Amino acid sequence: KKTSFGSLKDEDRIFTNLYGRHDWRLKGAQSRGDWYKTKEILLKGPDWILGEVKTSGLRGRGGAGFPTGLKWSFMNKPSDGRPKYLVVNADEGEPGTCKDREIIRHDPHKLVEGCLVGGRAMGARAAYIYIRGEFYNEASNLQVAIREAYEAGLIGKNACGSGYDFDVFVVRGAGAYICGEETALIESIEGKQGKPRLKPPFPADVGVFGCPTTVANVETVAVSPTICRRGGAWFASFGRERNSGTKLFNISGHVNNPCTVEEEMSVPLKELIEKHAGGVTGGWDNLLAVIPGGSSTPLIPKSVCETVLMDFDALIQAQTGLGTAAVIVMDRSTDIVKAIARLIEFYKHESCGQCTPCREGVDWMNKVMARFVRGDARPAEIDSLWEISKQIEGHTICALGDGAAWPVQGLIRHFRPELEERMQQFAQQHQ
Amino acid sequence: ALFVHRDTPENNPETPFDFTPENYKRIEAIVKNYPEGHKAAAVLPVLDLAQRQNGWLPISAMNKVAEILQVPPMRVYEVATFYTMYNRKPVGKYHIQVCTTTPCMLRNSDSILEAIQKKLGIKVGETTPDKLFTLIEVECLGACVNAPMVQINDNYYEDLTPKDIEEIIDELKAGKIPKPGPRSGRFSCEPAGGLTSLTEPPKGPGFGVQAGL
Amino acid sequence: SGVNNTKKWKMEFDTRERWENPLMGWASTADPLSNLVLTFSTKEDAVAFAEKNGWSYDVEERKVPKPKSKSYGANFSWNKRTRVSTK
Ligand SMILES: Cc1cc2nc3c(=O)[nH]c(=O)nc-3n(C[C@H](O)[C@H](O)[C@H](O)COP(=O)(O)O)c2cc1C
Ligand code: SF4
Ligand code: FES
Repeated sequence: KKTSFGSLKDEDRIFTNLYGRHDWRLKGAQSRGDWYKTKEILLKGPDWILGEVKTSGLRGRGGAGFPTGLKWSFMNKPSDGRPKYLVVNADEGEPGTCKDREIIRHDPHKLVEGCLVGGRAMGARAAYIYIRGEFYNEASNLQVAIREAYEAGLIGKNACGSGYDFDVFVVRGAGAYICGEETALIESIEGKQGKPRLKPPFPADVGVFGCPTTVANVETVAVSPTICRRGGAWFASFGRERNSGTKLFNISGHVNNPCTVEEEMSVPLKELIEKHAGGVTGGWDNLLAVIPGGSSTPLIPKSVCETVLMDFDALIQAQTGLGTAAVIVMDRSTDIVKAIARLIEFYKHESCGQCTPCREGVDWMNKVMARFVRGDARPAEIDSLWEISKQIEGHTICALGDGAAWPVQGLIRHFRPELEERMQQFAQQHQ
Repeated sequence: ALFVHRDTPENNPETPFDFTPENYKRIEAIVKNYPEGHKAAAVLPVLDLAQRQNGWLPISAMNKVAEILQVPPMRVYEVATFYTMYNRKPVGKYHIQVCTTTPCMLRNSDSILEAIQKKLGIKVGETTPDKLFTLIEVECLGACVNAPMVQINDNYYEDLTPKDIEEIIDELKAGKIPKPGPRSGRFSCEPAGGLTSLTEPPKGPGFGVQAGL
Repeated sequence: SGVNNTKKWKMEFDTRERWENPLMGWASTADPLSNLVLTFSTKEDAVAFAEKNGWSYDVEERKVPKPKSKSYGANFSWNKRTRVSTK
């Protein structure tokens, strides 16, 4: 069995047009292997397609990491009279995360083909793609690719000459991070405020327009055709156990070369920064902390970044999570309190306001953290702030409440001395 | 930043608004994207369309979309106020939107913000006296690795320095349309200094396909 | 919404005249039973008390809220009118 992960070869990379150095339109994508033998895949049936996703070990790439094959099989049932839909989550709102953008604008035909194959596995009649409204130029690229697929018979009536009917629709957001939440996305497509629904019912029973629905991330949908062509076993030969496959990474912050790159799951975080991002600005020893999977994940200090792997289970044991695998690097000259406070301000601006612990609690944590930045607090407030975040976490309708509590807890967990020190500075300045 | 409406001479229910004949055909295609009996799903795309025609949404524009889709006006008012991309007050010809969230803040988006204010003379949230520009901070725009970045209308201008953004304002003042994308030495999201991946020629159709199709 | 004041039976007497005190305008009464309210576990206990004291009485049957069928999922109906236009 494999033991060390990384050094992904170019022949085993899925998004082979990540940087846009090749023609993104149909002609280029087909020449790179997209849309190949899709008819053969469709005619093998939904049970076969769902089997390959299950074996591949694929897990949701939107932030929660649920096993994709098991989740998609929820819709593998007979029709009860209603249409069935696939909703592709291209909202791409989590701060630090910009991977889904490159797929839409440079690899659009993998997303369109993934919609058809993934849509077949679920028995869905059409796919609605929800792309955030700020991605106007990327939404326009996606529409052009969709028209090309329609004009070649790949999607629509008798898709790929398969006897299966499939429409791909693009619907644009209007500026709301919460609409990336799976049920808040559905409510937005239906024309309401982007406010999450409680569960149950689950989307696979009552979804968009009250119909069976699956919400899947762009990267999750855009790798299924390759998983079917090359086999789930090939995909399962990467990463650790229950952390299979290749993964797109965004390295931003205080690195020499911020970039988006594909890499193997379970790659060491140190290796990913050094090999692809050109190292931490000022040398590895200048590293202060890393937010490894988007603003929703807790930060981790340099002493934990030395050996930590980049996968769902390795980061969970480091008291964080892989999330969207968006690495934000903070070197030793960062004001760590201010950086986290700016994240709580973001969550304050993004809360939908529906439910009490987030509508009131997140705003409350924002005010406390603004004072913590200046030191205008007492040390006893640190434990109060921890307890407040625990009242938000696990008590809200959606996970945005959890995603606002975790970054606060990560800060207090690893940088309490910096919090207490700053309060002591403020107290002496005003004595 | 007020979520109640008070009628004014330039913003009241009698304020003239209607879609162009061309925009009524676009609305028809928007409505057909959704199941019959759920035309309310078209509220977001149709309000956005009215904003593109008019530049902002007067209360009469919201009242018009409500009528065309047979939706209560209040339910249209809820969508307009909820989503931040809808402009309920007029904005300048160029709506500059600087990202200030942490990944961009770490790459000194403060300098970009300061440069725009210094060049235009305005503050965040204000419109220039000639009504050409409007300036606001926004949350993450999904271009984090290309920070610091701004969005002016539908275009992203990325990897900015104070000099770069100042030039972009100059090009806009002259009526020109600056090229979007990074203003640094790269094209999109690739590492600066040469690619660390995807340097082989991509494998063509059929590569690595399991037997049995 | 609390229901904790609808558990026990009560006995009250008919309301009689109240008039305004000429000096101060306070509410005067000549009814010694104006404030008399008695609590009972059951209707039978209240009726037994009223009989032995010789009071004519009226019994009103208890009103229990009818059971309801609640479905959150009904808010998002595909084809029924229960689909809500806002949340
Ligand atoms: C506040 C919030 C924002 C989210 N934004 C996104 C997003 O932008 N893109 C995404 O794929 N998932 C997002 N999610 C996660 C989705 O709710 C959901 O888990 C995901 O789309 C499921 O797809 P997957 O199984 O392929 O990951 C968000 C969740 C929350 C709570
Ligand atoms: S947790 Fe926040 S964003 Fe989620 S439903 Fe509650 S108020 Fe809305
Ligand atoms: S933090 Fe600015 S684009 Fe993401």
